[PDB]
Order: sequence, then structure tokens, then C-alpha cells
Amino acid sequence: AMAMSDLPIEFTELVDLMSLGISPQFLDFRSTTFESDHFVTVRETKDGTNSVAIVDLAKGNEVTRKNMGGDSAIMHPSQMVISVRANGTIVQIFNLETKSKLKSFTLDEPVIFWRWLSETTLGFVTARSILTSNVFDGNVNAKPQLLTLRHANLNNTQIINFVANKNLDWFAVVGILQENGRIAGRIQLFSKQRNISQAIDGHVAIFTNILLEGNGSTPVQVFVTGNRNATTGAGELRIIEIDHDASLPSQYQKETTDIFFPPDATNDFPIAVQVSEKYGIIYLLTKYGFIHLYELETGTNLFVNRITAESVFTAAPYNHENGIACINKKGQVLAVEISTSQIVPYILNKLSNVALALIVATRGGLPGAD
Amino acid sequence: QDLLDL
Amino acid sequence: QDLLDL
Amino acid sequence: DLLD
Repeated sequence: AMAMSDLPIEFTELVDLMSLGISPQFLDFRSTTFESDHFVTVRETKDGTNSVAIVDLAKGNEVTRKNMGGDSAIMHPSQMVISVRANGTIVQIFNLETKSKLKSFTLDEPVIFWRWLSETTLGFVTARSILTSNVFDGNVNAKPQLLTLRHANLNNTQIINFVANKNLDWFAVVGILQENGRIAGRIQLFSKQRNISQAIDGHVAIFTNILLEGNGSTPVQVFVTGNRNATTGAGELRIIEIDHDASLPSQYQKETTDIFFPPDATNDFPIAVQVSEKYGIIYLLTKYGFIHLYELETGTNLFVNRITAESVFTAAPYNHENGIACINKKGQVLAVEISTSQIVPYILNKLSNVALALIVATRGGLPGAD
Repeated sequence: QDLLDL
Repeated sequence: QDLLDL
Repeated sequence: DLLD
């Protein structure tokens, strides 16, 4: 419906990985990890003596290549810390500027998936359990503390995400499976203080905050989740409040919104979701490359646009969690960010559009034309 | 019953 | 198998 | 060590 130029969002290409000598075989969800807009980590398994490329997106996409002997490697959201795992069992986390081994241990059961829950905490998911590690606590040989057990709805799925709230007492683990020819998503929600889990359908999940009128300067906590039904194709975005403070007068009213899928994208599904707390914007990215911008307080879709033709396989927050970055199958890392300085021109054009539409309606059956 | 109305 | 790489 |  619209072009990139006319929409009030700025589009950037942070790096072309393939123009840096990165082979297309390593541009997949398990080989190229994306934890923040600071580093890209490419695990190159090529002849036994595997290597890792760390692309520093901040310092002019500088490539630091080192030979590594593991089957997975990820970078810290902002520091120069690398976590490496081998056989799913031996885990070793290093600071690269102090040359110091922050952590080193061996789990009993292998780790299927891991991700940084916060600047301080790294989450692990095994075939049966969900664990968490404070890698900066000083205890080098300390194995991760068990968080909870995997809900049965996650069985026979591949875990693709692990998200937490800022207080680290609400968690969501996202797995997907193949169903009715499409991709179905399952989410385990977990409240730590209640020690209770809940099973929902969904491809994407995130926790965020929003200041509501009347609550002063105190935010309210909301959980955002996106799903597309593998059977019906219906897609839904849901925003629901968690742990409301009774001293606050205004609470977030649960919102549900339809997610749009064009007729050619029947096998598309949501792959990522990021939220700008500052601007109250939900960015929902799909695998085919469609970005949706929703307004956080009302859940209303502001606009939909196609930012890439190649499929995306991973995403992350961009700027200071004000936008969304993603890596497509080609290796382009693309960033999308709302730009308030472009909203006024966008509004002026929409006002012209509605004036013209009114005029043609008066050409039809609307009272007018004098 | 459930944690949330999801 | 990698579902996201399908 | 998995890295050096």
C-alpha cells in the first residue's frame, strides 16, 4: 500500500555480511546469532578447526576472527564477552578484553538453546529444563541455577526464543513446530514468584512497560505476544497487563488486534517482536520480511510495509531499544526505526488523501458538489 | 485457573 | 532440522 | 579451552 519513503520510518543497512567474506552456508538461525545491534556472531564450521567471526557493528563493522572448537557461540548485548558451548554440555564464557574466563562448567543434560535475558543474566533451555546464570557473579565454576521445568506444550518443538522482564520474575520460552503444512508456535509463560507456568499459542513474545494517564511517572507492565493459527491462518497480536499495582489508578485494558497477511503470504508467520518504550511502538516482523507498526496503548496497527524480499531468520532491538534490526537469508542486516521528525509530513499527506477521497465521494453519493 | 487471560 | 531455515 |  505504501513505500518506505512515504512512511515515517527510517531504513538502514547496518552491514552486508556477504561483502565481508561470510559464506552463505553460515547465514542461518543456528550459525549467525544476533543478540543486540552491537555484534553479529558467525560460527564457521568448515573443516573441524571451526572459527568465529565477530562483526562489531559499532566500530565500523570490524571483524575479529578466532578459531573455536564448539557447536554454538553468542555475544553479549553490549560488552565484549563471548559465550561458547560444545557438545551442548561444555560451556565456557570469556571476556575478550581482559582475556579472563568468566565462566566454565559442564551441564548434566545438553543445552538446546540459549540467549541473554538481560545485561547481567544468560538463559539456558535444555530438552527438559529452563536454567539461568549470573555470569558476572564471580563464581567461575558455578553451574546455572534451575529456573523451572519445560511445559509439555513445548515438547517436540524447537526452542527459538527466551525472554524476560526487567525484574527477571516473568519469563517466556518460545518454541515452534511444523503443523498442517505451516509453522505453529507455542509459548510457556512463567511467573517466578508464583512458581506457575501457562501454555499459550504464539510465535513471538516480549515484556515491556507503558505509562498510562493518571499513573504519574510510574509505568505499568505489559506482555506482548503474536501468533498465527496454523489451521485457520488467522493472526493475532495480544497485549495484556502483568502484576498490576493497586496503588496505581489506571490499568492497561487488554487489547487484541488482527495481524494482516496478504494473499501471497499464506505460509508467512511472525518471527520477531520488539517494542520502543519511549515511543510506545510495537514492531512485529514476519519471516517473509513484512514489518508491522502498532501503537502500544491501543494496539492499533499504524502501518504495514515490506522491508525485504529475502526471508529473515533472526532479529534484535535497534538503536537504544527504539527500533528493530534483523538479518535476512542473504546476510543483509536491516534496521527499521520510527522517526518522529517524519510524522508531520506523513500526516499532511494523509490529510490531503482524505480531502481528495471526500471530493470523489461527493462525486458519488455523498452530499456535496454544491 | 490461569495466570493471564491469554 | 531448522524450521526457520525452511 | 574452547577458545584462545
